[PDB]
Parts: sequence; structure tokens; C-alpha cells
Amino acid sequence: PLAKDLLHPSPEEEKRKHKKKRLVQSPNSYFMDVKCPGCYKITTVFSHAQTVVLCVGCSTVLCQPTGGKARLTEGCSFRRKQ
Amino acid sequence: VRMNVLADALKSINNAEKRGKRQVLIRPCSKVIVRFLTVMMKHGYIGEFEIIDDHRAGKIVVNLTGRLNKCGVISPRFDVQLKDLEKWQNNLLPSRQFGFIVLTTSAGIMDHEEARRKHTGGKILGFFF
Amino acid sequence: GRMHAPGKGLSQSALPYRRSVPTWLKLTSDDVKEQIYKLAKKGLTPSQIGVILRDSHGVAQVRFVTGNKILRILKSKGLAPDLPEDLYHLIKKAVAVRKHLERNRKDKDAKFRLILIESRIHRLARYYKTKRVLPPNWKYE
Amino acid sequence: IVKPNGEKPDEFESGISQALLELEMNSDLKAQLRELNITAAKEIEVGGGRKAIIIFVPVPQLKSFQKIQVRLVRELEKKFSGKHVVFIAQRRILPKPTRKSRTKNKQKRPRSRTLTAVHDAILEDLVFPSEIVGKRIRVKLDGSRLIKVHLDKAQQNNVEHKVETFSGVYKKLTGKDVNFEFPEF
Amino acid sequence: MQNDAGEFVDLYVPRKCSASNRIIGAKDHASIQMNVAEVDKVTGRFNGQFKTYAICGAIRRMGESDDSILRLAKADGIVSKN
RNA sequence: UUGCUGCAGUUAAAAAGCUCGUAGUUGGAUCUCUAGCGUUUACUUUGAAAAAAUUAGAGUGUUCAAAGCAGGCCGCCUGGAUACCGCAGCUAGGAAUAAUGGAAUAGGACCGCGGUUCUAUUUUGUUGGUUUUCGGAACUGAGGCCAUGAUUAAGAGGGACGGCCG
RNA sequence: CGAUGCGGCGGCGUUAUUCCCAUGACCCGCCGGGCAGCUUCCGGGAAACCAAAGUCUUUGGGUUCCGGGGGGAGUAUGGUUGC
Repeated sequence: PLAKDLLHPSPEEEKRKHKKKRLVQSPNSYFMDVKCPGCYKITTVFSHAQTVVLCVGCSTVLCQPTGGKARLTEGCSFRRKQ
Repeated sequence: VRMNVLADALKSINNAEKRGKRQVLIRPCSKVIVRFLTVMMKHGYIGEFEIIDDHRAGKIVVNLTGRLNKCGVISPRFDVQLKDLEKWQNNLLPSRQFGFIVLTTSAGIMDHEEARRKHTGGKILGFFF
Repeated sequence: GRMHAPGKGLSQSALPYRRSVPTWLKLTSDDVKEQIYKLAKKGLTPSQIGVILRDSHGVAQVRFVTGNKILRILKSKGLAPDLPEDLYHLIKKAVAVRKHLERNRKDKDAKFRLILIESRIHRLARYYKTKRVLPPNWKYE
Repeated sequence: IVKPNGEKPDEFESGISQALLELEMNSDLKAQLRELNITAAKEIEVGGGRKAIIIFVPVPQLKSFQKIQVRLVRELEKKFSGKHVVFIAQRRILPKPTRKSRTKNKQKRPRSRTLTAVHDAILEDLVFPSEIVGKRIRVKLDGSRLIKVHLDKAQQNNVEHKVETFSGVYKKLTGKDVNFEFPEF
Repeated sequence: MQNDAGEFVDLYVPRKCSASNRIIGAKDHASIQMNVAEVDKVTGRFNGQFKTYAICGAIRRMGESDDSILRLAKADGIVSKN
């Protein structure tokens, strides 16, 4: 109270505070690449995704549509991009 | 919904100053608010402020000095003439020694004393003292 | 708040600051356009097309990569629908509720909600007639 | 090689035109530069003596220039004197239509042909290697403005020493002071 | 304060609060004037010099007199940076 | 104690039982001159026009004053000023603020280029018959150039989809 | 300030679907929208009280309905709706 730098808030407080009520807006979502166990081809998926996505490489389900972030199938390893 | 963004901006600054906060956040930011704050700063009431620019519509963070008693908006934007300006500065200002009415005129947004000096009427935006 | 509800729900999309195309995006403006066309032929909505392109192919924002919006691309070629997305969807919801009401004469809730939908059709139609995307003789039945 | 709109080349760009003519036959960039061409080139004295080179290039080719810029700057900086070179877009700036205008404004002027949009585009084109992440405008007691640009940490070491070049070069062609900070995340 | 003659025409210039910069009133009985001592750089003894802070009733009642004293002490270099 | 400045409506008198909705009022950032113009207003400053009396107000010892328009100097030197006059209509500057639009199936701007019809009323010293150009229009068959043309996507709003919830 | 209802986000450890994850039930935080509650000299009010009934002589965010001492009186008459 009474002294906070509204200009330079601490980055942990910035991330905690709501995406729309931040000092400058940025989404909590991200783009990640999926490595399917029974395939060599790489695919990119949205963290909160809405459609069951298919890898045309081996024709197998990758991520499931959920209330929030899309749950990936067992074996398929996800890695953050930039 | 939100109408007369200046009203929210001035009310926000007023509440912040009454509460005794050393900074205040204003959103969104428009030219009218920036010019109004510039006039308030020039006479030494607020001091330095920063325009946090996101692509949508900017925010302002204003450093507050313990000087501002009141900063009010006048809605709607009344048509003010030189002859009627005595009446307005008699009604709104607390004293004839200090306080300023901010008019938007063809010359620009400026205080009533400069309006008398440059000899031009306009629309009343707000007052501060 | 909402148009016809007391709720003050704050839940929308928060597009990032960086308008810059991501370094890892391999697809080019023309390649994305070809993808949008191929999707549009299968009989989809700009909404659905944008969702499919975001999820599957990893295009964050079509308007950032191409420099033009989905309805605008389909309008520029001429693969755009006759009625706008949102009006079409309100009409199919309206006729669905009317189809339900035709059997159930006691369902006062359905009647009230129909009145609220009809209001949204008329208020949106007036706007589209103002922008001259619909003809001025266009009515609802 | 150089096609001015005035049909009048100067000693400096006629100098640098030749300095570019080597890179076709010398390096493996002949396929790139042959289709491309510059419009104007200038020199500015920043940091009290430091000579910085500007190359005004056409907008439609700029997207192609971006692809080769990162390499081309070093090639140019090695060929002639070790000077800070940067590529700028030649932005035609059509003035705001007043109540007393000429018999020219028959069409609406695009928002891309506006002072603010041009200046923001020039500041984007100036610092191409390090994409702009944040921007602030501080107003000081005297009334003068100051623009604080917030860059990314991906190419910090690339242009860490160019802060002086950018801080000096901006005020020449805009009329506003700029500063450059590197936030953590 | 001053008429066009030149002389100051006032009973007394009131003290302003060091924290909020409000005028401490005549009957502001909750207002505090605290003296903080100065140490000798080498030995760390009370040399005789002191630095004065004044807090108004409002800032005392709010419970922000603590942070106001602390941040003043930080600014004046009595409390060590960080 | 009729509140535009400037009032009330939990209990003193008072918010419709509730939601929709046309008219009404209000409405988010953003764009730095070639005799005709420039996109048009509102706003603001200046100018001319606007009956005296009245009102404000200059001058003047009605013996003072309310008044009056007179009077003052040893034939003379004087006065009978000046201001205000809502709104609207005329006139010339300013362009902040607030409305409106300038190019989106490109019949869009700017440049030289091909033809159809008609006409100007100079011209072959003047005079009668044909054909002309120059001076001036609508219609078109193409071409070059525009850095060619769509600001952002509201902690405004509609709609889409996802897994729930009651 | 601590709870609570719905959804989402992150994280030790208990348990059930044998076990690994993964879903439930708990547990500790966070974010948004709701039903509320406790405390406070923010500030109002005639007070009772109200985090709104605050930001009101330091009086202008937008807009609708509506009161003007107590009775007579929600009466009389007229209109209109209804068997």
C-alpha cells in the first residue's frame, strides 16, 4: 500500500494476476510440439485446444478436448516452443 | 457502459489523492486526458506520468504530489464565451488567487487564464485546484 | 454485462503484444490462403476454420500471417456465405426453439427465451441493413 | 542498382552502390541482390563523432531485404569502413487533410500513410533483428516527451552496442528522443 | 502569505506531513513529530545531529505510518538499501 | 419548500411485480488551395445591420435632489456622448472538441494514348457550294504508375466451439 | 479477513479403480463470475445503520419511472379493459 511501483511489478505477481487485468496483456496459453510414440513426423498443437486432433502420419488421436487445457494421450511427449 | 472516459480518469485521480496513494493507474488513455494531465502538470499539481502503450488503447501511471485538493469533470461539454467565463470561474474555483478551468478551444486544450490572454472561447472539459 | 442476462462474465481471448510471425512457422501467406480455401470448400464457418487452423496447423492468428481476416479472404475470392455467421446461427436457434414450442403450449420459459432471441435477430438485422450487407427489404419469418 | 524518384544520384549512394556490386560475384547472394535495389543512402553523426549509415529501400522489397539483412550488414561493414549500417523503409508521408487542401485529395488517405503509423513502422524497420516487445512514453516536468523501447533477450549481444546508434539516429528523422531497455522476461 | 507590499501576513506557517504532504492541523492530536538520531560513521555513537519526520493523524490511523517512516528512513539513508 | 446552476425517493411523501422494445436522450481508442476551391456543419472570435423612450452611463450647482437637456465667458467658446440590444438571418479568421463521409463484386485517383455524334462562329481581301483543324462536351478499345486501396482488435457487445454445472 | 458454490490453473502427501501414469474423494494456494458473513474513524447519514445508502456546497459518468405538510382520497366524475 502507498508505495508500489505500478510501473515495474515483480514478474511472479505479474503471472499470478488475471491475463486481462495485467499491466500489458499476454495469454497464459502457448504452442507446443508433440512427438507420437508410433511415428517420426512432428506436429504443433495449441495448449488449450478444442478439437480432437489427428496425426495423419499413423492416424492416431493426440490431445482430448477438456474444460481448460487439452489432455495429451499416454506415450505422446509434449515440449514447449520458444 | 463507459461514456466520457475523462470522467473516470479524473474521478480515479481524485479518489487516489484523497486515499493518499503516491501513484494512480488510469485506463484507457486518450489525447484529451494526456493534454488535460499536461495542463495539470505545467502548473505543478501531479508531476511526471508514464503512458503504458499496449496496441489496443494505452494506460497512464501518474506520480501524485500531495497538492491536488479537487479535479472535477463538467459533463456535458458546455459552450463557454469570454463574457460568460467570469460566471464559470466565480462558480467552480474556490478562490480568485488559485484554481483553473480547462477549456478545449480552436487554439487547443488550455486553462482559463491563457484563454483570456489569447482571447478565445471554447468547450469546458473540467476544473482542478 | 450481457445483452439479455444479469451475469457480468469476463471471459474472452487475450491476443499477445508481439504481432511478429513466430520464427518456427514454416507455412507462407499463400500456403495459409490455400489451406483456408480447401477448408472453406468443405462447408465450414470462419469461426470453425480459425479454430481448426489454430489447433491442427499451428497458425496463431490468420490476420497476422496473411494481412487479412477470414470473412475478408472468402469475400475477396467469393466463397463467403449469403447470411453472416452470427445472424444465421441466431435464426437456426430461433427456428429450433419455435420447433420445440409448436408441441409444448405450456412451456412459458421457451416463449420468454424465444422473445429474447427474436430481439437479438432484429437488433443485428438493423445493423447489417445500416452497413448495406443485407437488402433493405429483408424481413424475418 | 539505384533508381531515385528525383532522377538525381548523390556521391554517397553512388559510392555504396559500387560497394554492393562486389557481393553479387564475390559471395553466394547473387540470386538475392539481383532482383533487389536501394533508393537512397545517407550518413549521420551520432554519439559526438560516431558515423552511422542509413539505406532507404522500397517497402515491397523490404520483406526480402529482412531475410539477408543480418548477414548483409556484416558484409557491408567489412567491405568499407567499420561503421554501423541500418536499412530504413522509404515511407511517403501524406499530410492530414485540412479545411484548405489542394486539388489532389480525391481519395481517402490510408492509415498506413499517417505520421504515427509511419514513425512506428520506421522504429520497427530500424530494430528488425530485435523485435519490439514493449513501448512507454514518459512526460517530464518541462513538457518534453521520452520513448522507452523494451526489446527481447534473444539477440541482446547482437545490438547491445547499437543503443547509441539507435538513440542518435531516431531524433534525426522523427524529432523525438528514444531509449532502449532489456527486460528479463 | 505575501501582499504586494512584501511583508508576510500570517500567524504561523503550518507544518506539512513528511509522508502524505497534507497540512497538520492546529488540533491534530494524533499527529507525530519523531526525531531519529545520526551515528558517527566509524564508532557508531550519537554525534548530536538528528533527522526529524512529521506524520498526520490520517496516516497514523490508516496504519501506514510504519511504511512511511521506513521508506523515509530508506530515502534519507538511515536504513540500509535492500 | 419546483432544484439547469441546485433538492429528494432503505425507515420521514416517494423505485413501476418483472423482463423485452420502437420514438426520445447518451455513446470506447485511433488519422501531423489552385476567376473557382477545400467534405459539410455545430462551436468560438471579429465585422455590418439593428427607432426612440426605458435601463446602465459621460458632461452640466434644477438653490440640492427626483428631474430637465440644458448651458458657460467679457458679440463669443460649447453640449445634445458612450454601452447593452436574447435567438435567428448575413460577414471574415481559428480548426482543439462533437457529428458526417472521401477507394472493397474496384464503373478508384493521377498521366499521356484510338475512334462516334455535334458544335465555335477566327480563316483562304469581301462574297456563294464541299472538306478541315484550333476552341468545347458525353460514349467508350487498351496502356503506365500508385510503397495501389481494409488502423486497431475495448478488463464494450453479439456469435462459434470445448468440458462441465444447477 | 476467513469461509462457501461453479469452472479453470499450479503443487508435497493420504487413500479407491490391484500396480505405473490417468481419473475420482481429501489437502494447500491462485484466478474469474455468483449467495452471503465478520471487522474497520475510507467516507457518508437526522440517526438506526450502509463497503454502499461512499466518491454531495471540494455540488455535473449515461439514462428511465417518480415525491412536494396532514386529511378529503386512490374518493367523485369521464374515459378505457372485463362475463
